[PDB]
Amino acid sequence: FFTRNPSELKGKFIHTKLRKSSRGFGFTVVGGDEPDEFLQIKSLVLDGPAALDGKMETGDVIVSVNDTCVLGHTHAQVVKIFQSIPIGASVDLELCRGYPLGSSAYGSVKAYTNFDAERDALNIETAIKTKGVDEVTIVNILTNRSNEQRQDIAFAYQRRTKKELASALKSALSGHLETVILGLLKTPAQYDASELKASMKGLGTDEDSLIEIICSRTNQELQEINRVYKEMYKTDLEKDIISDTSGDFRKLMVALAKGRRAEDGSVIDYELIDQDARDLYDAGVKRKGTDVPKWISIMTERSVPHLQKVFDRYKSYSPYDMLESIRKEVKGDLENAFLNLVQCIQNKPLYFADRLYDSMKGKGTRDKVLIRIMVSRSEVDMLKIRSEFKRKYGKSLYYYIQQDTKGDYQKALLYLCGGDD
Ligand SMILES: [Ca+2]
Ligand SMILES: [Ca+2]
Ligand SMILES: [Ca+2]
Ligand SMILES: [Ca+2]
Ligand SMILES: [Ca+2]
Repeated sequence: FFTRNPSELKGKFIHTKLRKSSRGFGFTVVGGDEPDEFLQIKSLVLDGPAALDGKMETGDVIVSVNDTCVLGHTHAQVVKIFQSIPIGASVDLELCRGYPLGSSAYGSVKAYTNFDAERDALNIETAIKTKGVDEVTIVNILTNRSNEQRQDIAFAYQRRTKKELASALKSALSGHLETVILGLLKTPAQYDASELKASMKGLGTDEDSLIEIICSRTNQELQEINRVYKEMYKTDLEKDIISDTSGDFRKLMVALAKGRRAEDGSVIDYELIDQDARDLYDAGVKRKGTDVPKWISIMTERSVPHLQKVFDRYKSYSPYDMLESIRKEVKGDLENAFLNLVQCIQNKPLYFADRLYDSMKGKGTRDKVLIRIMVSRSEVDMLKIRSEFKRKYGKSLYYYIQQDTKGDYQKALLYLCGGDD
């Protein structure tokens, strides 16, 4: 939720007067790198003038600066205002509290307010070394902390025990719960890199997990994954993909994995929307055979909002929509990859909602899929996933998880889910 009107903000307003000392006002701001996005306080230097006042907290939307509304201004416009203020002069800030964090706006797992990594690390150490292992405690803590907070916890645990938290939980847990907790302990890029590597272990590759991750991750996420993957495994992700795929499926996975998709522009390119749509039709349903490189080129290179509009314009040219045309034109891992891809383009939360439903709908559970989605999307779009799940399937994601999993494993997944619908 965003609004550049002070008359449409619902939270409480806070007026504050700050004098810029030698180390700045003493706070970090986040947001504003988008068209419509707020500007919220990230951290406060506990020895700076911002924390001295004590009336500014993390998550406060900056409504105005020096009698000028900064709601809707970019990140560089309001940073230049505070930096132009010399040392010793005053600034006036009207803030707004009641909004989350912008980044984790649609996640189910939020940063824990009264966070204390040392107290958490001790409590996890005490749970581990309790006779029979206190898994409930380990679960209650790690699933109600942000990934950032789980990194501080593992650092404090390592400082206290001289042992790695991940090693200790490995030896204390087992089964699906172990998979969940260890997954949560990795950073988003670390987790995705290790899931990618596992999908390519052995001679046979897990094309479903490879497709799910490569097709759903953004440019920014794929950039970091490529970086951390070479760090962890001493090889480029691209090479491992080249080694474990072939044909047009390899072409599509390599192109997507680069994370070089064009960024969403400011202008809608209507001529290109129509031309791209025409090109997708001519390359497939219109003709005998398929020009797959043309599909690959358009679907990996255009920005997502652009491709959403070409898929709608594509319906003007083809009697089948993009998904139907994929099933008609192409088969195998290539068909699966294209289907996963344009689902992620069209409605990514619905894509994950359907993947979750498929993992539980029948006999047993595809736990690797369920666990990976619950872990990797809990701080991204889990609230949207739950809204699409409930709308389409008529019962909550929570309800399905509860039916399909049991034990502390279930409790961990339910916490990552964040509640019923
Ligand atoms: Ca136990
Ligand atoms: Ca074990
Ligand atoms: Ca393999
Ligand atoms: Ca055909
Ligand atoms: Ca089931």
